[PDB]
Amino acid sequence: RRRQLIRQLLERDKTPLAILFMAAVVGTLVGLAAVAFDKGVAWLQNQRMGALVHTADNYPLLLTVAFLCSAVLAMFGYFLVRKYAPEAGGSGIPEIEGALEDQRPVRWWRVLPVKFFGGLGTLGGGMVLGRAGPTVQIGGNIGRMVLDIFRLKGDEARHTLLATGAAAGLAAAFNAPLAGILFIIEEMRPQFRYTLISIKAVFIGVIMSTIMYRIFNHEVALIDVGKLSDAPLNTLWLYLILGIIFGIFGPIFNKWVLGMQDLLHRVHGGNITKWVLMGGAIGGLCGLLGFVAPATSGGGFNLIPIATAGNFSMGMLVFIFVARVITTLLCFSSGAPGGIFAPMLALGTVLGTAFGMVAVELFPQYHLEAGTFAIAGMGALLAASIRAPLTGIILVLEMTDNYQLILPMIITGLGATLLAQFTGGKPLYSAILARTLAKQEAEQ
Amino acid sequence: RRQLIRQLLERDKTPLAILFMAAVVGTLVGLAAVAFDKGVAWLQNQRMGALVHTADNYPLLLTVAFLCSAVLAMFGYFLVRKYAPEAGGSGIPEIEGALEDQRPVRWWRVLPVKFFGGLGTLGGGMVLGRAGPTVQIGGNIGRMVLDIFRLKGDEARHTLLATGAAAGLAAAFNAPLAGILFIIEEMRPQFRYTLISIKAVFIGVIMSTIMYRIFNHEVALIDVGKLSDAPLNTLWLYLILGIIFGIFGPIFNKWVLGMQDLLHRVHGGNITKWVLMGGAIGGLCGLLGFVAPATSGGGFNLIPIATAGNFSMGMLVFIFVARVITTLLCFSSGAPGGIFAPMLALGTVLGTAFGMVAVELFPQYHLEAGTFAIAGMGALLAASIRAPLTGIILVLEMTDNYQLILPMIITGLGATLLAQFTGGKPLYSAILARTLAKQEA
Amino acid sequence: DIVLTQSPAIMSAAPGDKVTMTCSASSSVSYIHWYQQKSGTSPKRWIYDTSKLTSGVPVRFSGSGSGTSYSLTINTMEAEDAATYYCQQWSSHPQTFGGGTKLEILRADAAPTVSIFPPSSEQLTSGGASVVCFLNNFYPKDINVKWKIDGSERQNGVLNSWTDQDSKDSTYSMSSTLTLTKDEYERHNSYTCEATHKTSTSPIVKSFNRA
Amino acid sequence: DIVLTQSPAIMSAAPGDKVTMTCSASSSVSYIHWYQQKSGTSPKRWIYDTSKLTSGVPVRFSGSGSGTSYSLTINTMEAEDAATYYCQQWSSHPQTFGGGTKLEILRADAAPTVSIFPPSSEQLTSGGASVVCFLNNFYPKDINVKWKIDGSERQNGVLNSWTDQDSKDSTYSMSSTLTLTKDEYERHNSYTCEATHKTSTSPIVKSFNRA
Amino acid sequence: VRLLESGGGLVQPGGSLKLSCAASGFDYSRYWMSWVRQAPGKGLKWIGEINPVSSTINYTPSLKDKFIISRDNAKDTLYLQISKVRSEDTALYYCARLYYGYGYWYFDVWGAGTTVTVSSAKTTPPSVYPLAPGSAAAAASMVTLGCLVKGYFPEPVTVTWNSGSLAAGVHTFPAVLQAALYTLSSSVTVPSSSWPSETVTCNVAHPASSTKVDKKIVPRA
Amino acid sequence: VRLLESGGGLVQPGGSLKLSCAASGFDYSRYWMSWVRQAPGKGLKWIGEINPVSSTINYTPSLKDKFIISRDNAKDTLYLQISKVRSEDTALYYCARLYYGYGYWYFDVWGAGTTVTVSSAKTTPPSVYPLAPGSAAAAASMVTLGCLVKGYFPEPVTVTWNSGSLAAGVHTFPAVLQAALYTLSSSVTVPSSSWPSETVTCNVAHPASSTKVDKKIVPRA
Repeated sequence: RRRQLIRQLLERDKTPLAILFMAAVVGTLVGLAAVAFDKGVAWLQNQRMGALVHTADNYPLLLTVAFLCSAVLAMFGYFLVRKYAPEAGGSGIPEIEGALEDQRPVRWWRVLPVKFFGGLGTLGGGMVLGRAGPTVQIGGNIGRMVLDIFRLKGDEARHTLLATGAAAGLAAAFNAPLAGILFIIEEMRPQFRYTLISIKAVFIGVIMSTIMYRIFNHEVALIDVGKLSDAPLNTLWLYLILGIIFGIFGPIFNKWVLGMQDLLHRVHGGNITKWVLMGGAIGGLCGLLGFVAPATSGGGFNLIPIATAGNFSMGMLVFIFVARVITTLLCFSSGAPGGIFAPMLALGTVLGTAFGMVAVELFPQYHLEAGTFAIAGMGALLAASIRAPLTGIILVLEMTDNYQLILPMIITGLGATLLAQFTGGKPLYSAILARTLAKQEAEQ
Repeated sequence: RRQLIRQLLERDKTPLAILFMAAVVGTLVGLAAVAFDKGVAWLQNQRMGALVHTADNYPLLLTVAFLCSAVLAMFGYFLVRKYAPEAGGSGIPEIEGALEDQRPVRWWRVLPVKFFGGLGTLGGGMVLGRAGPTVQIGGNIGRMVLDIFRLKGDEARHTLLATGAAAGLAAAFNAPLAGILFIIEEMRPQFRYTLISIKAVFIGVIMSTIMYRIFNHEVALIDVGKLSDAPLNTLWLYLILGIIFGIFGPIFNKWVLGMQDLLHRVHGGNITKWVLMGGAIGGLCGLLGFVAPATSGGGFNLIPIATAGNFSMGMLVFIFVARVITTLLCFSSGAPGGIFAPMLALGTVLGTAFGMVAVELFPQYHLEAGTFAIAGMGALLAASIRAPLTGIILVLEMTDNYQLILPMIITGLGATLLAQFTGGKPLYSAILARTLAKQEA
Repeated sequence: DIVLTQSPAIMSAAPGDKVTMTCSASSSVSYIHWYQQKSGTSPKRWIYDTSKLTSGVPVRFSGSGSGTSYSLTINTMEAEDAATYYCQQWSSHPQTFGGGTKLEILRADAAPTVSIFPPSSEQLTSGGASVVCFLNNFYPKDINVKWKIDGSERQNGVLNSWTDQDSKDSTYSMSSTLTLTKDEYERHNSYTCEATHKTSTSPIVKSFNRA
Repeated sequence: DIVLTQSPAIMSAAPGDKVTMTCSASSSVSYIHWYQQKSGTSPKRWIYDTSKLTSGVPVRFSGSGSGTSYSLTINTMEAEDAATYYCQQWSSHPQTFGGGTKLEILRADAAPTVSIFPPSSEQLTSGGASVVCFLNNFYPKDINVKWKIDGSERQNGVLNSWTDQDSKDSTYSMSSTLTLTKDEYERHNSYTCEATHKTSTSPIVKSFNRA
Repeated sequence: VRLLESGGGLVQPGGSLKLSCAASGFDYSRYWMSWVRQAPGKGLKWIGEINPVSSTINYTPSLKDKFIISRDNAKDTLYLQISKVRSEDTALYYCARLYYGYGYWYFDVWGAGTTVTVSSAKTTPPSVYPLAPGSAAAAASMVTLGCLVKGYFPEPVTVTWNSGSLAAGVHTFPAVLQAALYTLSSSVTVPSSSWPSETVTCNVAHPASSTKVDKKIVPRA
Repeated sequence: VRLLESGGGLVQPGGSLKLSCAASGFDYSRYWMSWVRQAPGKGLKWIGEINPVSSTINYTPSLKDKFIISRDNAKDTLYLQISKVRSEDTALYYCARLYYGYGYWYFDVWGAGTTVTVSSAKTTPPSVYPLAPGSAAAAASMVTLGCLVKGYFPEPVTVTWNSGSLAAGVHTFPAVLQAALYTLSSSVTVPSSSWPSETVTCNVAHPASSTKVDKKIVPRA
């Protein structure tokens, strides 16, 4: 068989020029779109504000206009999904993860509009959902869409354009090219069998996707925490322990995200109305909290920098943590079109900080600075739950730019994935495509 | 399908034992990775303490230089040829191939021969990196623990062996991320699913890295401070630099292989005429390492110096040409030493050169050569060895200028592209091919 | 070194008016900028990269163009947008600035508020005789002043300076100042200033006397 | 908070000689440090984390220990190791410090080079009248002066100050100044100074006469 | 975030002067500094830049060492050395902090500026005389004070009232040359209920002569 | 990396002085700074430490505002505010940069130090007196000199011979405080060939009283 290898080696990394020029166009597109979704969600969350500022004086009128303005968006959200593509609901990656293994479909003619405008309304309303997966999925579909258009054959031009697309997606969502490429080659890919995916294409994809972003959002970052302090060697063990904490909690959260999916399902029994209704219900509760207590609502970013700086009293943190687990569980387990990736970055950040503070003074000799453990634990949930430490770390890194902390970030992240496996956790994203890919049969 | 649901729900469950091993392996590849680093130092140093001791007399100096070097080189090639002709060359291909069960992992042999061998080939100061040399000491250390505690399965095998190669490249550049990425992008079986435990590889790298840090904290390998940023209307200049590397990447790939043939004659496999031509080149290194330091040695020393723009354009061109040659000589001559690092040094020099031309051909971009240096520092690792993703994440960890990440990719990928588009090949695979093919024909 | 040339070196417009000005290059420049220099204040980056407003720059603004001809627009100009606009490019080298465009506002009439001041004691103790006369916040700018030392229309020793249109209100100002040999003043006893401006047929006049 | 107790309070050794001193912890400690403090000079960090030599510390230097007892050691102690070492910890907050250990040089038994001076005129011209008697260079440090104003031992008015081991000859020194008054002085002629040391089986007198 | 330049003043034809530009409000290092000038009545003309480390100092098509830009990140100060001065080299010297959008650079934040007068004239501090009303209390609610500044060189002088605290309703007129010296005055409408019930000082400044003349407006006896 | 500290002095018991540390040679941020103090020939004690973002300050166990440590990362200076100054506070205050290897922090680089003298005694200039051989001496090849500095307060004075050039064979004695007043002497030995040959001048100094005196030793009558 080695008589085969020698042949392959000498042939390695020769991807069809055409598959390439396409990863490039796909990228450019997933980019332009990735931006438009970003800009849109903004415009909305803003109007909603421009409307509270316009009812300033009257309070319960305010709280009402808040709730409704939100609820109305949420409804228009769930709806579009349920009435035109029940897949756009949930994160948005599993249906791509599975679409990679040819175990799910890529109906772009549908899911494009429904995931965009859908989430563009679910997020625009300000629910605890990220543009995370939502952009990934808009991604893949855009790839398949160009695939079909210029009609390209082969499993290579299929898996490729579809996988580069998902990546170019996660890239423009966090302006983190490396983390995108790494998400594919670590999570998205077929996690149980060699695949014909062109990594050189994926790159060109991410590259274009990222240029586009940069072209529209330069002069500012998503997260900015400035160069935090360094992390002494006799300090690393505290990151193993924080890594442990996430590892045990990672699975638990994984249950709640699935369970709540069942439980909440009753409350509408698949009925488009009682659903879209319970939709506007949660949606509204978001507008309301997004005002009465902003931390508990919205994506999560806003408060990231604020928590890393140590501006939230310990207590305040605990509240925000608990209040978030809940609101994130609600919005996501309730099949609303929106990611849970970002909200997890926000969750870890808060837990990490908390840990920080306890350490920051339980060991005055270490000269600790909570903010480090925040950066450490910011992709820790993305580790213990979704189980892709390598992508978590390289994501955090690109966003928080504190490479000095890289060692503690890993010892935490890995320390997590470890305790997670050691306690039965599972790739939250796979634990979804399972249930899904199952029920399709189960429904037989 | 129905199988899938089963697999998914079972994902990422690597045998606790395979893990606790990746951890010990790592600790070991670490301790060793360091000792090799410390050793090569001690030597390059004595050699100096000996020139300082013959200060006055010049041709006596130049001689003591050449010989002290040549003697090490000889003791180098020898050990290899007389006890493990595989320690010669980089050291990765025999691990790359060892991963596909197309080559062997004789650790009881290659450990001492690669260590002390290179610890003498590098200690003498030849244009060779501790790059692959450490990777290979790595893998072998994994297989060694594998055998010792005797673990079965293809997973317990491929894993400890692959984590080991990674923990290796990690302690060689103190770059954990780049190590993990080297495996999952270059080392791992390129054309067929494999049973490699990435969670293990990590634990491996982690331990390997702690060890390093425990012995080399308070200083970096490369330090270039926060360079300037890179404007969008500036990115195209990185595509063009990426093109330049892409065309040259294959060419260099030929020379590294060809020179391997050519130089082979000059000893015809004969342990003596080889070990002799060995001390020949080795000596030429001590000599140049003194008369013109840039042209010799690993390459690091001059990296920072070239990024700062301290070498006149001309001076760069010289150092480039002089380096292609000396790197080709030492590596194509089957001496036990990597060519990974020497390529980092090469790109850095080419990138800078490009820089300077740009730095003034476009006074309106407010350029700063040093950026293109960081950009092109892992550009050869891209156009030649073809692993842009590991190159980039390596440079990043070493030069810590994430701001430049976009230009670094547009260059790197821009290279791999022009390289493929011109027939280049994974220099490391283009070796295991030759190896594997000849080995039978 | 490109040479940028701006549309009207000076132009006038009534607020609410949509106002556009041009900046052209001898060669082809791209992504240019515009600075706003209000009177007696350093320029301020107003628009950059062809058409991007700096931060805090009224949306009523909006630059444009491409290649050799470019423009700055004020869909519905305002009284506060009165300044001189310099475009600049750095897509070539060295960078180059436009000659500017002075935007002037046209508004309702406004009569002067004349004032007269006695050649201060302190200035006297030195031999100077300064009869100051301030005629503020007026418009149009066209105005004529008259000096009278005891009924007689004096001419020499008289100097007057106009401030530039005001940033907020759009009115101009002036100060006529006649200076004598000290005793040149302390010899006659009555001073008058006669301002004559459109807003009135019959001159406004201020006066004071040595006593 | 831990109490570092440096074992030898003082000690002496000759150039080319192995020396060891200690640091006893009131509780557990880890990776202590040692600082060298050269008489009249700001503390220099030597060993750190129980052993590591700081970039410059002479190689003859090392030392270490652990658990609850560390130590400093010099293999062949040269001259340039004249000073005091303070073992500090910070493994447990708040960081504390040892009372230090004084590394004094052991050398040849030099005898006191006594020099007595008569009250400067100036001083005497303002009631002042002190009589400085120097006892420069000697070993060990056990020197004892004494004043006699005409065969009469005089202990009041006396002031003694000893210097630190001489960084160039490792010998000591001490100056006793005897202060009186003009009136009190102008009424006594013999003013002797007597040094009593090891080096001499009997008094190293010295004296002047007001005559 | 502010650039405050100084130095530039009066230099006789052919001689040379140094200009500074104290920076404050930002990381002066990391930023490329630049210079620009406005030769009276004419347009803006770039004079050269300088990168953070000083490893680059491009200039405008000038002369040998006409200009000599240089920084001192330690002091957070930019410099400019003009030598062999001539009438063409007489204007307001702006100090700027450079930046970019997509990539095409611009002058992000300009300082106030400094005026360099090339001329064999002489430095004369300004003379300030209060200008209160001529006892004609027929004063409407509002009443215009305003002091006069005459006999100074070179330009410019700066005038404020009550330290600019009294900002609204103030007019300072452009100076005019006086066959050797410059002159100008300022006026200040105000509520009669505020004067003389409160102080009224015109604060005159002449950077050239490093002179400061604060004249409290005295209602004539 | 150099650490300069100022502010040490004489204070009334009860008073309250402020010491400063001027840091030259390193990115002042990223660092921690702390004050350690050493009483008059006694052990070193840790006053306190303060990080970069000035968000963490710790002090050895002592009454609330017994100490106020602060840092201006805009002048790279470290300050120490001591209140209700007692007698214990009479010590030598050192500032140092904190750094480590493993994570068991050490006082990296120290600084010269500044003395805080806490007393109700009043500042007093020194009377410098010349110590020259006399009436019954016997000029042996080597000759011993020196001058006396009595009656001063506080510390310190600084004696040097021939303005420094004669820094060998010189013996300066630590001052003794008798009856709330200091006195010190310093002898120097030189070849009884170069004196009275050359001029052996002793340069005493007391910043306190602004007293500079270079007493020139000369042969007794």
